[PDB]
Amino acid sequence: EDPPACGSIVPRREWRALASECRERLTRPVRYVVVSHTAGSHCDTPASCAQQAQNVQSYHVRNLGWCDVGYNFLIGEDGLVYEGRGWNIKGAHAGPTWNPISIGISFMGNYMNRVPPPRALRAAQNLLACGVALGALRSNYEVKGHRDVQPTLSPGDRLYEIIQTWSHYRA
Amino acid sequence: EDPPACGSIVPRREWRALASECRERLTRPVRYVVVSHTAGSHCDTPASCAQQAQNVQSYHVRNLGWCDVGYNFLIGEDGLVYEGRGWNIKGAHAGPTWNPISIGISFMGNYMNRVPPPRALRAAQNLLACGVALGALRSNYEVKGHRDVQPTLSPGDRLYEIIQTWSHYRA
Amino acid sequence: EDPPACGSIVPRREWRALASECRERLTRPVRYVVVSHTAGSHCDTPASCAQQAQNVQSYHVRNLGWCDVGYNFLIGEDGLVYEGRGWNIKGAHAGPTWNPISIGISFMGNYMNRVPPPRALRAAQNLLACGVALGALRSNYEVKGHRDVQPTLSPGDRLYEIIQTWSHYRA
Amino acid sequence: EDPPACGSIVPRREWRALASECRERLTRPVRYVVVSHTAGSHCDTPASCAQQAQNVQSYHVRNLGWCDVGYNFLIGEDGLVYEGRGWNIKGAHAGPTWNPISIGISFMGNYMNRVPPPRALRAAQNLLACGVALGALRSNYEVKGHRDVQPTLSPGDRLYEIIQTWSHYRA
Ligand SMILES: C[C@@H]1O[C@@H](O)[C@H](O)[C@H](O)[C@H]1O
Repeated sequence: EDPPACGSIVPRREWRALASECRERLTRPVRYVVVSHTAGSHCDTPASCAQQAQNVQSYHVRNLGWCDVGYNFLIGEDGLVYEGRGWNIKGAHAGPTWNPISIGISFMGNYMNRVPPPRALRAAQNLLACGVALGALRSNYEVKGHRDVQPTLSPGDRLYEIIQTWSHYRA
Repeated sequence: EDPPACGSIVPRREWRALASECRERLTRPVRYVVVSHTAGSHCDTPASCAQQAQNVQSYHVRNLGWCDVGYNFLIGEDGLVYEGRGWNIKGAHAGPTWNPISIGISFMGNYMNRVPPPRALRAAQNLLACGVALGALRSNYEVKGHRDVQPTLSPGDRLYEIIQTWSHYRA
Repeated sequence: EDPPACGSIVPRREWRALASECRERLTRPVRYVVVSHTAGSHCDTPASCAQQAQNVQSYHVRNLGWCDVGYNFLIGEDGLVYEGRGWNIKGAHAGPTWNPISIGISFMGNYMNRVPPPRALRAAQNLLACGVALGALRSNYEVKGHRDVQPTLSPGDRLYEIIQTWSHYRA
Repeated sequence: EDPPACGSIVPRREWRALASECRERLTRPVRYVVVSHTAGSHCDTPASCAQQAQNVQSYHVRNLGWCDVGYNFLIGEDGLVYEGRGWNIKGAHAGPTWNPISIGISFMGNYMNRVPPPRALRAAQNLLACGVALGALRSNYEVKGHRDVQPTLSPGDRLYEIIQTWSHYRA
């Protein structure tokens, strides 16, 4: 029974989320990770990224009339991880086959032509390491890109390239 | 006031679609139309567009393991309409809420920072008139942008702007 | 918002209900509809159902000491909707995690082994459509069984099977 | 096989109606609503009211030799609405001047010495609201009583009084 603090995660309170209204739950341990980009603009400061997180959830919540930001987590270019729906709540990020069986982490920006900075990559890698220590993810979890399970350009070409490389990436 | 009074459409046999395997049906008349873009490349001849439609199909069926190409109808900048799942089959284009109550029409190409040629826009408007003529769509149907319903950049800044002038666009 | 009135709801005064003492409001628009059964007697006439409404409220106020009938609405085999706590007041129908965030409509009877008549089902879905028309319910509202959010047989085997069938039903 | 009938209209098949052989259509949007009475027996349960709708249609078809029950809709004191000829098919309720420019709805009973229960009056207004939404009625529809248009004691003195207090009524 180990309690670690791998959570260097910015809580929703800290980026000033609107109250989530989602109630459906994931079953631990989750087996799949789906990587996305927002396709939107990036941020490289804790301050600008809290704005970017609020903007993204605002779109999902107010325009799209959803129960919260779709992702389980957002990764920023400031090297920080933004608690989305977090580990226990079913996301809305890859459609009805994958949503119940996966975590959706998404990078804030458009990686069709940029590559994300090493510290975003590190954040993401670290987040996954956390999930495993927590029991949230299977230690042998698989990683898919967003375009691999759904018809989109997301996560972007350069990022898609990078994630194809990853240890836990699969087909 | 007699039968088939609408729509010039390239059938599946004609662009060499793989066999549809979709069973689920739409209940007509249909209220909503969701406008899309493929985000991929465009095509300006019957030759290349009949070619594009297969790519798209190929991707949705082979890579994603779907029963058929996700859209009900594809528009080409050749100025023709490629038959997707068609008027009667539930499509896969807008997630679980919009799919069973709408028709997904996808303009082949990426219209973030280019426009479809007048001929493409006519194909699609004409298709819509045709859908009313056949009682496949309600007379007072509503047009939505893909992004009004899913987090995506589709149908692209340029198209999105154009479709908002449409007689049938509702927010 | 928009004045056009809705549904054929039998008002409290009409079924001779005791006064409500409930004071808590529900934030509009509401996202969830929770469907339950009364597990009490059924009725099939406006006369016998007004009666039924009364015993259920009577049993809720007099015995359980709640402020009012626990449901937001009651449905008769009558084919009519009985006004319970209404659109605006928080119910007592699915526990504290689910009360503040949903409408509870209960069918009057025991549907483990009986099916409700078309008449009842129409009234129910109609009531929901008004919710939407009035802005009490989200356009994208979600219907859940009682069974899905608490450990109970409610709303009975047969009726549960029917609501699984509805457009707005969610896992 | 989609969402049902605003106003909880009882379908033809549900009250066991002889098949219609009417063909004249009604030009939507219709402006007028003539309100009549049956001048037959009333009914106050769904069981007795389906039986009554059945009786009056049988009289109209078998005896008078009409193509269907003369009314577009019938209202029971069970407080339900019985689909007659419906929104689209010209009625036979108010003679040649008025049949092609009217929905005619009839209360089942004789309202010379009786008033209909508020549930019937509610059912009737509800049916009208659902007329506009559908687009079968001009949003600014005008209501007349049967006797304002043909020489007759229908819809009965007691009911006629009520009708006059309605907002959309024009002497
Ligand atoms: C992506 C998709 O979006 C909406 O249509 C639905 O809310 C669904 O839950 C989600 O998976």
